[PDB]
Amino acid sequence: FLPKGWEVRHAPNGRPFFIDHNTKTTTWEDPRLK
Amino acid sequence: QIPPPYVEP
Repeated sequence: FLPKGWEVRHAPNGRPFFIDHNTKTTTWEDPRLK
Repeated sequence: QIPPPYVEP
């Protein structure tokens, strides 16, 4: 359900940080919510 | 607030 190279991983703090595995970019916000 | 990158492709 994600864009190519996008991750939804939950850090040990219990938060899902969405990684862009293409351009090495990271964001807490979700492209799916848009 | 910085989110950790990816290690695994």
